[PDB]
Amino acid sequence: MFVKKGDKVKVITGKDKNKEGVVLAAFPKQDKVIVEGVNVVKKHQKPNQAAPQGGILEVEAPIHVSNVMVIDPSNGEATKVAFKEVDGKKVRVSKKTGEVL
Amino acid sequence: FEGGQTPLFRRLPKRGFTNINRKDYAVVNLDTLNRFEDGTEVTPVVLKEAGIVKNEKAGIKVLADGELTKKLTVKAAKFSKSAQEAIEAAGGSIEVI
RNA sequence: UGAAAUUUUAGUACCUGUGAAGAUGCAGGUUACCCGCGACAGGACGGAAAGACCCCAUGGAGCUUUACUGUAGUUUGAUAU
RNA sequence: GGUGUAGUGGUAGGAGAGCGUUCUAAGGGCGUUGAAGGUCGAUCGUGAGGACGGCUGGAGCGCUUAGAAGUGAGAAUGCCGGUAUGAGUAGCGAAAGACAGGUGAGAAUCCUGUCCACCGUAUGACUAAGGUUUCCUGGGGAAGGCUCGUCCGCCCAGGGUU
RNA sequence: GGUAGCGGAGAAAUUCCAAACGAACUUGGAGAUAGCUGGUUCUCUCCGAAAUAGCUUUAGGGCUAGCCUCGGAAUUGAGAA
RNA sequence: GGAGCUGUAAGUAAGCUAUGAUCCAGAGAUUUCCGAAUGGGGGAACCCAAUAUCUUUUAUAGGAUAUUACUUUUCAGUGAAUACAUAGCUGAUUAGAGGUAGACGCAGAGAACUGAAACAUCUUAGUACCUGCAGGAAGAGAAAGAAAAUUCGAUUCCCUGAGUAGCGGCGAGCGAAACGGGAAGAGCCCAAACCAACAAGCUUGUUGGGGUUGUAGGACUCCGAUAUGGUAGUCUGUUAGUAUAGUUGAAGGAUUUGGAAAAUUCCGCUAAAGAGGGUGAAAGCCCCGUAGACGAAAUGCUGACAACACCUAGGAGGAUCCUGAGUACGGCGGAACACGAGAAAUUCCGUCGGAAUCCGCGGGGACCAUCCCGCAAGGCUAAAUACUCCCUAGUGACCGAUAGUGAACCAGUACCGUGAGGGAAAGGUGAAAAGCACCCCGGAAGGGGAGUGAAAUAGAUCCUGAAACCGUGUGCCUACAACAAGUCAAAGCUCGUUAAUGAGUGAUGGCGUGCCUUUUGUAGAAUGAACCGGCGAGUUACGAUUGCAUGCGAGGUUAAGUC
Ligand SMILES: [K+]
Ligand SMILES: [K+]
Ligand SMILES: [K+]
Ligand SMILES: [K+]
Ligand SMILES: [K+]
Ligand SMILES: [K+]
Ligand SMILES: [K+]
Ligand SMILES: [K+]
Ligand SMILES: [K+]
Ligand SMILES: [K+]
Ligand SMILES: [Mg+2]
Ligand SMILES: [Mg+2]
Ligand SMILES: [Mg+2]
Ligand SMILES: [Mg+2]
Ligand SMILES: [Mg+2]
Ligand SMILES: [Mg+2]
Ligand SMILES: [Mg+2]
Ligand SMILES: [Mg+2]
Ligand SMILES: [Mg+2]
Ligand SMILES: [Mg+2]
Ligand SMILES: [Mg+2]
Ligand SMILES: [Mg+2]
Ligand SMILES: [Mg+2]
Ligand SMILES: [Mg+2]
Ligand SMILES: [Mg+2]
Ligand SMILES: [Mg+2]
Ligand SMILES: [Mg+2]
Ligand SMILES: [Mg+2]
Ligand SMILES: [Mg+2]
Ligand SMILES: [Mg+2]
Ligand SMILES: [Mg+2]
Ligand SMILES: [Mg+2]
Ligand SMILES: [Mg+2]
Ligand SMILES: [Mg+2]
Ligand SMILES: [Mg+2]
Ligand SMILES: [Mg+2]
Ligand SMILES: [Mg+2]
Ligand SMILES: [Mg+2]
Ligand SMILES: [Mg+2]
Ligand SMILES: [Mg+2]
Ligand SMILES: [Mg+2]
Ligand SMILES: [Mg+2]
Ligand SMILES: [Mg+2]
Ligand SMILES: [Mg+2]
Ligand SMILES: [Mg+2]
Repeated sequence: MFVKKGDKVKVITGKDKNKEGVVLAAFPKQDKVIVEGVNVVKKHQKPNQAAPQGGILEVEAPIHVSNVMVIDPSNGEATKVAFKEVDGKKVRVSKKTGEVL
Repeated sequence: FEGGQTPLFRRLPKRGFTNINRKDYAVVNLDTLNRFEDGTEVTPVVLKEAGIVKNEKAGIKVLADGELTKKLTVKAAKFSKSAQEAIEAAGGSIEVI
């Protein structure tokens, strides 16, 4: 997948449009991704998860990975991805510039 | 079916037979041949190439109903006598294949 | 606590007559405040069941026989082994 | 297109004109500023039927021409599903229970106890088959139990056959 | 344990053979056949019958004619009163 | 291949992973027990053994592994009546079993309902069913032919011939073939005469050589080539491709609405890519992908190319020999041929009888003669043809949850039945569980607030949410009235529209016996319907005929098949 854990990322669609953030986890079998600060839903929680009030948590729901646009780590302008065989090894590469990742 | 009443086919008699050696000839009635240029040679090959006769069943027979107006070296399997008269009178020539 | 058969819709009287010939429903006349409860069972040609009596079908099935046509077996002969 | 004359009851049935549904091809256009469908309207057309609005709804659908059909339902003792009717009616499936206490949100119905009644060549004790977990313990009362139920051969978690 | 349907068993009744046995049940041929009953869905307009003859192992079925409808055609306009 | 992975299936735990995981593909290993089940048995998924080695135990008992079914083929050893021997027995070997694909095709056996308006011949139908053999296809197949042309040259299949010729209680119905056109194309072996070798007992069994045919052929007698082409073969190899994993694969950002933009507007970009799908709504430019370009270590498959292997000869004579025997044929009885004994050729089965062989034999629809064509009684043979349990890629003027498979959901399930067997129902929250923390009533369920959410009258009976049916309230009317329950007129009362000779209700009066079916005729005491909703009946293929329309016109038109 063109998205991978440890990647600063821009969002394309949603109420959290134009926000940035990194990848906390990725679900390829759903083609979804989780992003800190984005889609922070308010979950009425029970205390069976070591939360001795039950309470109301705020946690990041997944996001569909097609609503996402990666960032150049050297430009800030968000881009699309190509795959290139550099040094024999296959890596992601920016469009709009040849920067890796 | 007439409701059990004796049907029309059953109350009537069978008649005749079929001759397996029957010769059924393809007919050309002498008004066609005003087509072809005088003096030429008419044949089953010519008639087929023109499209007049498509089925040379047993052979071409020529018959005289219409008026002939040409000299023609016609040839076929059989001619009728009136056709012979008309052709030979116009000035043609009968042959037989 | 909780069914069923039945059920075209129904604010479902009586006499006489009419009428697919025996009417809760049509007519004419009469009687009858509205809604129920318990009982009965005259009617709704009540329900149940495409009448088992009858007739029809060029229907079916079983059965009988000196009906027809055949046949398994039984018997006689010829021939082969 | 108009004027006149004459006609326009209708079954079986024949003929001709259509409305509507689904889909397709093309054209064109309408939809989160809310499509279809649903529902109410006192609307238009000779009829089949067609619009426009109000509320619902939440994503696909109309209009023109032509075409292809699983093309139109009120009956088939029709099929499937739903809900009525009878009707809160019959029935609640042979027999004796009463009381005090207790448990409990709640008790004719469960538990403990005392009297009482029933069986007793059995309504008792073994046991083959068959059933195949219904046995025991601890909880439960959603459903089942022809009532109820704190209870059960029901449900749930564990165990049990040497 | 044995007898199985063109059959078995029958102290024999047409009796029993897994809750209807004059020939079980099931599957297939099979959407059997049905001159028989029931049903057959939107509209308008034009016209509009018959229930008769003859024949029929035919009589509540069918065929032809008769009666209806539609299209064409021609003919000294025959048709009706 | 390159980072999340431990299925459905949440959730908890424990853990794995660039030391390259999960995942994907090829090959190999393990593969319990039943089942052909096969050591013996048995009520399948259980039991009990024999022999050899090894193991446990002080030793038994116990345990593991291997082998042990029957039948066929060959070989060997023993060996009865019975002497020789054979049978039999034992041991080694060899190849069969059984189910699939509810489909296709050869053979055996073989119905009836039905139609003939009854019915027996006949038809349905050599169908269904059963059984056997199978193969990817099978079967048929290289003329004892088709014809009448002196001519075509192996089978099969499509068109056509043709619904013709014929068959037929001359009824109902049945129904060809050849010619012609095409698809595909291929022809080969053997016995026999004779020759060489072996053997017993000059013939006669085995091996090899030879030789396969009809303008007759071969053996045999003479003349030279040692050739020349082909192959319907081989895990002989190589080579190339292809199937089974895959990789890459261009182009957009902002305004309005809105919860969300893919919609709207703005200017752009791209296209060997505007196929399709998904993405918070309808996206050419977000994603998967598409066009296009690359790629296989390993196992298969296909086709070529070399090696091996197998076939492959020519000209005269016919002195003599051979050229498929209980065979062809005939009689009787039956079948199949379109052909129902009929004038009945042809083919086949049973039975009985019973030929010649090159001056020979069979056919040309009884049969004889002439002519022509062919040479049986021995075998094989690809291709075009039929079918799909299945695999891959897909397509639809096919279905869209009473439809489409019986089954979109753990369906051949639950359930019914002793059993064979029959046989259901049941889909949709939301973009995302964010699925209602917390509070109150209550035993709980279930409600009410709060809160998430765009929306909760989207909260598990979850999108929409009709009707029947059950209710609540409210405007008008109703307790001297009989009424297929409406219609027409109409007072009074109450509301105010798709604003137009308005809506609702309705005292009271006049007229008026439901709908369907079937009937001479039904309000019907003749039939059907409890009601609502869904489903549910003149269609298609091939032909014929009539009309309408078009094209062409005494010429109008192709079928099959190829691209
Ligand atoms: K009564
Ligand atoms: K009888
Ligand atoms: K309908
Ligand atoms: K009869
Ligand atoms: K073959
Ligand atoms: K798209
Ligand atoms: K014959
Ligand atoms: K009235
Ligand atoms: K026509
Ligand atoms: K024409
Ligand atoms: Mg008669
Ligand atoms: Mg009477
Ligand atoms: Mg009377
Ligand atoms: Mg009246
Ligand atoms: Mg009472
Ligand atoms: Mg009755
Ligand atoms: Mg009756
Ligand atoms: Mg009229
Ligand atoms: Mg009138
Ligand atoms: Mg639609
Ligand atoms: Mg229909
Ligand atoms: Mg109905
Ligand atoms: Mg009562
Ligand atoms: Mg009791
Ligand atoms: Mg006693
Ligand atoms: Mg107990
Ligand atoms: Mg109860
Ligand atoms: Mg208990
Ligand atoms: Mg008797
Ligand atoms: Mg049949
Ligand atoms: Mg065994
Ligand atoms: Mg019959
Ligand atoms: Mg044919
Ligand atoms: Mg791309
Ligand atoms: Mg969408
Ligand atoms: Mg755009
Ligand atoms: Mg012969
Ligand atoms: Mg014979
Ligand atoms: Mg279904
Ligand atoms: Mg639905
Ligand atoms: Mg009075
Ligand atoms: Mg009053
Ligand atoms: Mg009345
Ligand atoms: Mg009635
Ligand atoms: Mg009724």
